Amino acid sequence: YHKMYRTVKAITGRQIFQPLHALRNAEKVLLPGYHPFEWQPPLKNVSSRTDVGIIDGLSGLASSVDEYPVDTIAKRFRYDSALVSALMDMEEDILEGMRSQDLDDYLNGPFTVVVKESCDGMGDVSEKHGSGPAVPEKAVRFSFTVMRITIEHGSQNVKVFEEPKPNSELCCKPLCLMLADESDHETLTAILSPLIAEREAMKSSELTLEMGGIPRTFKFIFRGTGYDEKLVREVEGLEASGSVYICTLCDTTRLEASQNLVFHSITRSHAENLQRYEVWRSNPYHESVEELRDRVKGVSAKPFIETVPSIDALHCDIGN
Amino acid sequence: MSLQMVTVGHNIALIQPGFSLMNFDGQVFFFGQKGWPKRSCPTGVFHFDIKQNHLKLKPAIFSKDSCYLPPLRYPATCSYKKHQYIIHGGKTPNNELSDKIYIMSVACKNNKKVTFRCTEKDLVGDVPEPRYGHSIDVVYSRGKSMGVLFGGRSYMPSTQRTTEKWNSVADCLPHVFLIDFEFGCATSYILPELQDGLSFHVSIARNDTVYILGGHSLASNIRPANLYRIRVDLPLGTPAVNCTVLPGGISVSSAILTQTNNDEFVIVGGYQLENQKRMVCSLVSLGDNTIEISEMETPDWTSDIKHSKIWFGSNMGNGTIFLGIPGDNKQSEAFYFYTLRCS
Amino acid sequence: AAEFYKIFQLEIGEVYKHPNASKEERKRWQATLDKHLRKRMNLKPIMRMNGNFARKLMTQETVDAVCELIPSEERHEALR
Ligand SMILES: [Ca+2]
Ligand SMILES: [Zn+2]
Repeated sequence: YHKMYRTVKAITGRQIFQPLHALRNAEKVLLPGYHPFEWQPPLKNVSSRTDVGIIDGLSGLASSVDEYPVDTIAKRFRYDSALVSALMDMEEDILEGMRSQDLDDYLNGPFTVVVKESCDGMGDVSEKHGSGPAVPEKAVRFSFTVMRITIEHGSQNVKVFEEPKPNSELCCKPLCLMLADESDHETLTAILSPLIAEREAMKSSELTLEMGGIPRTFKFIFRGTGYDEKLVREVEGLEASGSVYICTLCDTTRLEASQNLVFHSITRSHAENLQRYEVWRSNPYHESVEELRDRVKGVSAKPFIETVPSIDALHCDIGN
Repeated sequence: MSLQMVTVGHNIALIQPGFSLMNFDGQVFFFGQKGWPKRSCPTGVFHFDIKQNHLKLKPAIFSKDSCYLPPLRYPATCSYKKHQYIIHGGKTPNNELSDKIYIMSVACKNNKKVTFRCTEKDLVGDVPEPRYGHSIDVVYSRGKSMGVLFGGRSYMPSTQRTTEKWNSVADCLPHVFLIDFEFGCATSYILPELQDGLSFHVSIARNDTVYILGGHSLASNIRPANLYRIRVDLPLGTPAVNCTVLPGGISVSSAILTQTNNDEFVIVGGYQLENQKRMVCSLVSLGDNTIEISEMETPDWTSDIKHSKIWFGSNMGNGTIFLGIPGDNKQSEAFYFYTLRCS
Repeated sequence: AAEFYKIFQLEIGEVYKHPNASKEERKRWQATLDKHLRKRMNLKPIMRMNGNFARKLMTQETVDAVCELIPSEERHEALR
């Protein structure tokens, strides 16, 4: 861009393109940590500062010689700041959507925003030379997408903004990038737990933002659909590879899955996974390993992400 | 001072820094794996057997009434007197701390197979906060056996935690706790002779005293060359705890304890500074009321040990110490494991 | 540069005094050389060597870092 700007200026005489420092100054309007926002009620264990930007993804993890060795690099945004920036980037879009439905403009009803959470690891990313720990040649990305924004009008609920192309690269807004391995569980939990804490805090609060000259309040609902089967199993419970238990939505075993396969019902959740893990760890009924596994229905770990029990269409097509 | 290289089977990706090795009736077992339990070993314990310098990990089944406990990544080791084994707290693989207590025991043993019995107990009274890196040990005073606890490292309290510093740790309170295993009780005791915290230290048992020496204090980022001797008696009323500062202590943190002979323990490994490693060995000769730390000849290390940054290990019990060196990048098999013999 | 890398691998073990060696010993030599190279000169271990690796390995700091792992001094001066 600098070469283009320099040559265009040199030839035409005028200044058609803007300089790099001007672009950098205009950049800060869109990046997280520029707009003032207030939470009501205040988020639990989340600071109220409105100037937080690119913070280390390690979340102040210990890196001394006497404790668990860390060999990852991670940079991430605060969830609330990222969502504030995402909402303000589509400020004119939200105004246009509210206008097109024959509603008001300065209406300050509580917006019900649904956000899809997507996380997928990668492979074959080359490690650089240079200062840093022995960071493995794998990367894991965490990103969020904004599907629908609704405001409460009258008695029913009216829609404002729907993503036209949800599966595009122009709406998968990044949230946390760590260059680690998804096979490892300790580092994954260590880097990803603060984001889950922020999400849980935001699940029970409201955000006030000066939206186009009139203050409006937001409420958020989250859905973690953008995971593949291996990550779902490695996060919210059931053992990896291929077990006797297969589906992530029901307690159906492989044999009766092959037998009936037409009559079922979705049963699994996250609270049920936590209760089943507690049952597995305590063994109140004094059962052996096999009958305890049959009682616990396959979960043998502590889940830490509330993943919506859904199916991923892309990997479904690939496997099928 | 024998240094023998040991090979490992198809479970090398299952040992991580911070494990713990327990010795039951001359048999050494394993605990504290990497990752959650798999379908191959739903329990988490293993048959840590070395024959001809080859390591094989066979699963070991728990009892019917035992509790299937998560892998603690940094527990506290205790050896009660019927021969049991006690672990307290630590990090789960999801990186949350636990304030719970577990006691190891053998429910039944048959030919070439062993079944464990892990029990669940709840502490009432002055319950210690969840932590890791601490040390626990038991004393036998006036015919009464009762365990003592010391502070370590823990996360910031639930009032000053922020997500930006979610994983920042702070040393626990200097308080010294007394644990009554047979009843599940604990009464806090604050002693003016202990003002600063202490983490990753070694605990040595005796008839009525515990010798805590070395360790790392995070507040001042220093490793004191101190040595505290805590003498506890068991009268009819409340217990009396006395801490006395002794001269001649060494400055080592995250060291390894071994019991070679009666009234004779050896210290090897650890870190002196953040970028420095403990290249020497200390032989602690206990007595009735006397402690004399002397420097014995340095065992013949290899280049890989002398040039590495990290080592970790636990106690075999039978005069052997199992320490490992990080092999190489994941890209031999990411870990090199050695064994060490002390007479 | 590849030939010098092999020279360093055989020198960090003093093969001039041990004419016979097994595969495991050479693998250990590879691992320790890669580890020290990373530690000191900040070079990652790679399977197909580039030209940047050649230019960085062809420095005096390279023989310094390799030689402090060699117990003898005659090998030190020879490599230097
Ligand atoms: Ca993928
Ligand atoms: Zn199903």
